[PDB]
Amino acid sequence: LSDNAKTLHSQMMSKGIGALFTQQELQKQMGIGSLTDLMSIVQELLDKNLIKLVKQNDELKFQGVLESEAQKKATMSAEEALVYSYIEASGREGIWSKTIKARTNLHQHVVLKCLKSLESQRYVKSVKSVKFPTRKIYMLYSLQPSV
Amino acid sequence: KEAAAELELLNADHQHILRKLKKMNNKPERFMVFQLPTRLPVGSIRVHKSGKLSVKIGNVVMDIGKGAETTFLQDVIALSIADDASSAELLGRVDGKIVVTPQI
Amino acid sequence: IEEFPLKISGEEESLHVFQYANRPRLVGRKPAEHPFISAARYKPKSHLWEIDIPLDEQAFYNKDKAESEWNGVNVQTLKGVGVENNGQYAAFVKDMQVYLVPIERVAQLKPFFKYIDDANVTRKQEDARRNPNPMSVKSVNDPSQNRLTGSLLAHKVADEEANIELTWAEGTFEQFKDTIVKE
Amino acid sequence: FLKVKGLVKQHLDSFNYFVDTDLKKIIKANQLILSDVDPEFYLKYVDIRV
Amino acid sequence: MLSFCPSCNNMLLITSGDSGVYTLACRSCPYEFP
Ligand SMILES: [Zn+2]
Repeated sequence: LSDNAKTLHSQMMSKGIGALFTQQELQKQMGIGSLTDLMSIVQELLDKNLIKLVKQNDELKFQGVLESEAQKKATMSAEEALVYSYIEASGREGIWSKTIKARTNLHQHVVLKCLKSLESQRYVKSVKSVKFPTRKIYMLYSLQPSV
Repeated sequence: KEAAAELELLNADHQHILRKLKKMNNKPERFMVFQLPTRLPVGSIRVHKSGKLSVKIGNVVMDIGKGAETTFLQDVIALSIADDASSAELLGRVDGKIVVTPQI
Repeated sequence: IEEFPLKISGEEESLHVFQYANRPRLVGRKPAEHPFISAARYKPKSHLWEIDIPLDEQAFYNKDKAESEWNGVNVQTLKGVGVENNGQYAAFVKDMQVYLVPIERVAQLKPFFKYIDDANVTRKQEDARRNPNPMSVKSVNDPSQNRLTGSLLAHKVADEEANIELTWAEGTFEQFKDTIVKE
Repeated sequence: FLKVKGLVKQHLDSFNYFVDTDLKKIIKANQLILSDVDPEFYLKYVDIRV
Repeated sequence: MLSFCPSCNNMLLITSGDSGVYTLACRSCPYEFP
């Protein structure tokens, strides 16, 4: 059960983060268990919020992340983790506070109170753009201002 | 007037439905569907004086009217399913359809 | 004078009735036959009935158009939606007896064109192959926004459910005498 | 006829059906005012009287 | 014009046949008739 999960995320740690993983290679990588039990521990590992659901175009795809930043976001309550997930999904170009309000249904106070708490925890910085100025674009501390 | 055209046709309906009731006494895997009035406030199809049918399906509740009335140029077949399994058998085709209506 | 007692011995068997809208009952005053079902097909929770039928060969068939266009031969399915109602018992008639059993649904059989529905699936597939030109995070139910339900939600649930290929038989004396022995 | 059932039947018997029954079919279709911030708050209208 | 295609009752259609023949045959059904 849990020991096979220790073997599962070792395969997620085996490769450098790129060259994203999927099941048809992972079933050939790990086929000691049948798929009736392979899926159950991954859904349990979705409940252990370490595996995520990435999308390569039009079809089914997985990606496993580092644990050291997984406990980082598990410090937050589920609403602060909800805004944090979109703001790293942009990553390379940033997100606008109107777009981060539309995709979540959180209204104007509950999103503006959310990231204000998130900025004190050193998890969002605020840059101004030049392709469209006078617009608040947020990023992580990765410091990727391609604009 | 035109209500006298109705009762004579209902006489001509009983004489056509006692025929089809009696030719099918030979139980030749023959089926027929007829509707019973639900919402009850068992009995006996029975012949009155000079060509008249009625059923009394309650303890007392009489239902005088019956009528062998519809026209269908269709094929209609009865099948029994059971528990969504190997349970597909065509019982038979349907010859006729009558109805039961209570008198008021 | 005479009287024919009926009693109601039918349970445990949810028997259905179909209605062929295609084949007539009688042909020139002569009663017709029912065509022979190859296999049946039933969808629970949506009550469909994809009855398969064979249509006759080359003489009235024109396979040279049937083969080159959709590549699906000798199978004509016809969809029936199971519709329920009260009343309408099914009666088989003994000598001076008539024995009833309740009918659970009545489905109406319309010709479901399957192959030319699916002929546009490969045509839709080949659209984006000649024109190939190119991220699932949770949100919150808002009490000032609505979601699809009712009629169109029932079509989202009726396309994806378990197929069942029915073993079609023609027996029914087991169903007969089991009813006879019960009062 | 006009003793039990007068000449202003059509005006009196309409408003009297609005007050008695046709108010309770309104608040039963606009009950449960809610907020999205602080989701453990709810106010519901149970019944209405004039 | 009473152009019922049996087993579907749909339609008939005069189609351009072989050697220019005026055959009648409908779409959405494998059927033909002289
Ligand atoms: Zn046709």
